Amino acid sequence: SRARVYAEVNSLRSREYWDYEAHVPSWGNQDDYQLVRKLGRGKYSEVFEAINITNNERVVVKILKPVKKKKIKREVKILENLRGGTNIIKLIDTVKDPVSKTPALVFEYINNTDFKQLYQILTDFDIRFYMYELLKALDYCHSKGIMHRDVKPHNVMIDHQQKKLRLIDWGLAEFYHPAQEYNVRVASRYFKGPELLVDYQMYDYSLDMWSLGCMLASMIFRREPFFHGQDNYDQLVRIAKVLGTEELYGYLKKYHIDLDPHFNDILGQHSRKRWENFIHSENRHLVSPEALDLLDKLLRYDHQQRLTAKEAMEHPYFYPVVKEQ
Ligand SMILES: O=C(O)c1ccc(Nc2nc(-c3ccc4ccccc4c3)cs2)cc1O
Repeated sequence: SRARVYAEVNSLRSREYWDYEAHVPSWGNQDDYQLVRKLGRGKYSEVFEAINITNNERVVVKILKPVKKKKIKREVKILENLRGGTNIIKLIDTVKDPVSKTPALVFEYINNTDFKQLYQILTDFDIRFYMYELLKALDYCHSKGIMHRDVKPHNVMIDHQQKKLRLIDWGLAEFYHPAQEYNVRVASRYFKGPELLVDYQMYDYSLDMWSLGCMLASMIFRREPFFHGQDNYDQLVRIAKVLGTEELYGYLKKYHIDLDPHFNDILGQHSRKRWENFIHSENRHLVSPEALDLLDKLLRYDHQQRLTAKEAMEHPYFYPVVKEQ
């Protein structure tokens, strides 16, 4: 219904801060960048490793499919507002081809290790450390009035040699305003919070905390993704088989949420499972009472009862990380 933290923060700032449709970027010259290799492609972008020929810096250039002017302004304005944020990918420049005017965003380079390889070799401390660092990015963006809305392993770049983490891909991110109805077609299937799956539009920063919880679960249990739905309906079934169906119905009742009747054929009845049920010999060294307590406080149906990024960062699970830092 309303965020527990940072709820009014955008209303307390100048309208210019959040009125991205009115934002006028300064578009530099893309000819300063030499594209070296394609790193990947999205629905509305392609990403390249590049060199800034004026200073020989290695960077990443994200070329935007320019038919989305408002969405471009949104991502640019969000990145500008987040500049300097802890563990948020640094926007170095906003550029256009000086002839075609196709826009592109220039980011700091991170030599990331692919999450499928990485998650197989993480230690207990590593998970604590990387989760803490990711939480710093989420607390920062939430404090800046912004929901990421696409938290997932692919958007969390980790250089495991230098121990650097960056939260990337702000193209689905949005400004939080109390009582605003948001599009539920955000996030990757496996990371969608139950609010999205039940078409509850008055969500908030806590959506990102569900997604973070899914990442935590996948890391400590070594099941990636943790909730592996085959479609958006089955995704909720996978969640309910862990969190329970009675607990789902209590959430829906609290918020007066209408459940699409296609769920009637597929949800079944499921008891809440104990998190200890996911422990076995291959993951036992990554699981502790602290880890399970934290996870249990993240992967809750009720978005208002999930820990905030700060509350999570504050949990005993991270004490070993704080003591080292
Ligand atoms: O969008 C942004 O904010 C953004 C910022 C920095 C950044 N840097 C980097 N990306 C990659 C990478 C590697 C393999 C891939 C496979 C499929 C699809 C994409 C892929 C991206 C490595 S280093 C990428 C970004 O997308």
